Amino acid sequence: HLPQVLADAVSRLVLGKFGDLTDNFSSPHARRKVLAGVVMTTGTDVKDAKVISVSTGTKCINGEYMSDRGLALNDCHAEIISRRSLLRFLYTQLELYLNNKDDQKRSIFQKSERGGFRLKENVQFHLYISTSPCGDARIFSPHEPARGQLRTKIESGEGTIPVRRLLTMSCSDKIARWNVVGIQGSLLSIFVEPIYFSSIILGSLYHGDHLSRAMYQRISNIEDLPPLYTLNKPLLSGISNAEARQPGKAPNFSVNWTVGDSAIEVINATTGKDELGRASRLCKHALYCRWMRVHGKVPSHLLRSKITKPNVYHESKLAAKEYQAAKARLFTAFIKAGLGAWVEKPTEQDQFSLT
Amino acid sequence: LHLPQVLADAVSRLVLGKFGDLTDNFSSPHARRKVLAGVVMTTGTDVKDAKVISVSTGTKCINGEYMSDRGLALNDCHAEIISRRSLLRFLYTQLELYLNNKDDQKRSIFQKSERGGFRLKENVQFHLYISTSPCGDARIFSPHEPILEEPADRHPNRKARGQLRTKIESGEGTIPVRSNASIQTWDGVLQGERLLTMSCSDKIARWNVVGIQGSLLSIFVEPIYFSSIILGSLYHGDHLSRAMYQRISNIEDLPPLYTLNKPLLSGISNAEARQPGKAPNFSVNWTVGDSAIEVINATTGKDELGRASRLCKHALYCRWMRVHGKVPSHLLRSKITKPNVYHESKLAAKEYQAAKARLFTAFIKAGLGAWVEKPTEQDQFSLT
RNA sequence: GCUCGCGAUGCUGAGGGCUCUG
RNA sequence: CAGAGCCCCCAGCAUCGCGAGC
Ligand SMILES: O=P(O)(O)O[C@H]1[C@H](OP(=O)(O)O)[C@H](OP(=O)(O)O)[C@H](OP(=O)(O)O)[C@@H](OP(=O)(O)O)[C@H]1OP(=O)(O)O
Ligand SMILES: O=P(O)(O)O[C@H]1[C@H](OP(=O)(O)O)[C@H](OP(=O)(O)O)[C@H](OP(=O)(O)O)[C@@H](OP(=O)(O)O)[C@H]1OP(=O)(O)O
Ligand SMILES: [Zn+2]
Ligand SMILES: [Zn+2]
Repeated sequence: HLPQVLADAVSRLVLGKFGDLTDNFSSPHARRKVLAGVVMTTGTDVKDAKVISVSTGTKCINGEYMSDRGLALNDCHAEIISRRSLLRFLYTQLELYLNNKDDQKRSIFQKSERGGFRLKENVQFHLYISTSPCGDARIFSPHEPARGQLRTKIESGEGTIPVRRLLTMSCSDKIARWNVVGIQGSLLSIFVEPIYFSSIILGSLYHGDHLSRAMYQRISNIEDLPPLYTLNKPLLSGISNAEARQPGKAPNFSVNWTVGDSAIEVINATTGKDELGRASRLCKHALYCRWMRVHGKVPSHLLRSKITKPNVYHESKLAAKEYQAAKARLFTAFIKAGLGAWVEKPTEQDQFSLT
Repeated sequence: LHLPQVLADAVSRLVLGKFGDLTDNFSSPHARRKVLAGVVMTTGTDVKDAKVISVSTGTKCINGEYMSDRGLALNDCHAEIISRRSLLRFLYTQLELYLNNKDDQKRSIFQKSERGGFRLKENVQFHLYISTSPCGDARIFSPHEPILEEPADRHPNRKARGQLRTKIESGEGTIPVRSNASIQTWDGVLQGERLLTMSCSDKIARWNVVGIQGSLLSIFVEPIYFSSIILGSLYHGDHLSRAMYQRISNIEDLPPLYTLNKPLLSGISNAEARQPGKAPNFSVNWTVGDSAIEVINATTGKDELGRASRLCKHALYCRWMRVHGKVPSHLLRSKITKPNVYHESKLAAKEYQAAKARLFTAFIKAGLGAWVEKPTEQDQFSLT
């Protein structure tokens, strides 16, 4: 209960954890334009909240530097990187369940009636972003009392343009996408049921009408979702002491951290790789490694989708047929509302193996 | 009035004088300025025939946060920019005047044109005053009073010469356009990308091609040009001639009536003095017929109380719609139909849009950069 | 004459603090 | 709430020198 107290706690917890990871904000990698994070709650408590993930970044990869081997991060906007960090947590929580019977009590996952795994009662995830996400949620005049267009991130800069190959969808559109197909992605949907954010908390440029349109209301025309998939309508809130616009140059790097990690990981938004040119623990390849390790531990009869001898990344995603159908329904709802066609990257980029 | 320097001195004197009348002989708190500008209309040979159309002050552009998706905010409060917008109100009033009755046709500056719609009566000219050199190419390389002992520009073949330049939010310095960076966005500017505004040197060059009336008025009237640009200080003839026209002498394939205008360029006999103190945050505007100046917070693009200027895009669109309803179809210079959306209505000025296109290509072909526009969302509004 | 890098001295819209004032 | 005076601080130009390329 009390939306504004939750909002404040989530905002305070994520900022607090960012401090600890940056020598109380004094490290050069505390330099950020947008801060994001995910907080998990367990029961209608107060302070039984855990920061799951902490991220920064405002920039995307140049085309020259795109990987056809899953070694490069395509999108380093804080909120996108915070989701990917949550995927690392969810793989860890599946290994916790699977590695020892006595650890099943400590995992957020339990066996589901319907097959594979689902969350335990009252396990919720909350998204913090220090500003409203790029795209439709940020197309207004904050000093003033055709909308819902899908938008793409512009090659160089930090903002978006409407649509009608090398192009990334806005954060406003990706969170709307997460409010249909879940936050967990295609590959995790093979082990676990759809997972939604209960709350989206903004640290600035909060606006109830614009954010609700961006996040779900523009696609309430959505049709015939498979079972467990809903149009999720999370709690939307700003925070009590909002953050001021700081006009200037925006940093070139993106920070990420997941609960359990000893240190932040610093990526170059331009290359999608860390400062020494190695692959992130968040890239397609690294998440596919986590997924493959869990696929090795889960008996065939316990999968929510059939998939034996997984090799190519793209094939393994196509096996999540509930998810691919809810994605189709999503792509249709935007078209029929007159809001544009989702830009998908050419699926040679996902044609790689762990060979 | 026929001698370049007398006209130049009269234009300066009239704008100073009018600004004085409006600020209780410079006593009032809104007399405080760093840069003054104005438009004077001559309707013939004698000083009697000189009328001040507009007066403005200001040195500042809007803060990114305060951009209005309804066109209720002034984006650029550089004096010379505000003085042109004040002229636009005069031109709308003068069109409504012609249309009012047959008596009034005689007292309008406009007559029906042989080629459709309206044009100026013979010998109606406009003259722009700025108390200093316009920011960008006319100013950046020598923003100080000229000195006899200083021998003009020693390095006129430098790449930096003639370049399109932007004012940059929170940054001093008028900065070239670069090819690596691209398109400004609404969402980018709100979260803190610095808002870029094209320099006044670049905007007056534009006016010497597409005219001063803008896209909307071009649907009713033929292109209007400044006959003179007069600087009350920091006059440097070689930088100003380059900035105002000579750098895009390469421009081609202009629509009919559009041309590369080469206005008289001049300083004055007794240069204006450096205005003392900190640059005020407000911009003043006045058009002939107004009872008083309007004061705008240039940081917000609105007045002290948050109300829109008589000069904001919404007020100009409102003026255009009112005239649009009194001009019969057969007097339109353009028959192209567009939705009553600010952006869309400007696209009915097909010839103006083609002249803008030629302008942009000429800056690019000359190696002087690509023009930087506001985010496309700015002008996506309607009346109410 | 231009371009690039280095050095030097200068030039030209923000943020912060102190003081006074309305 | 606003304004001013003073200090502090934050991407282009000028001038001169050094090196190189054209
Ligand atoms: O975190 P993101 O940057 O938003 O990454 C997503 C994510 O890809 P990965 O999990 O492999 O990195 C989507 O994967 P799933 O929803 O299938 O789990 C995928 O979408 P599809 O593979 O379903 O097509 C793709 O998006 P897209 O192909 O639509 O461009 C991509 O987004 P980016 O390409 O923008 O990184
Ligand atoms: O130079 P300003 O007086 O500030 O105004 C101009 C003017 O816009 P408005 O009359 O609506 O304010 C131009 O419009 P036109 O009259 O030439 O049609 C427009 O250019 P576009 O029409 O191409 O939209 C735009 O310039 P831009 O979009 O290049 O930024 C803008 O300049 P500002 O944005 O700086 O105010
Ligand atoms: Zn984003
Ligand atoms: Zn200017």
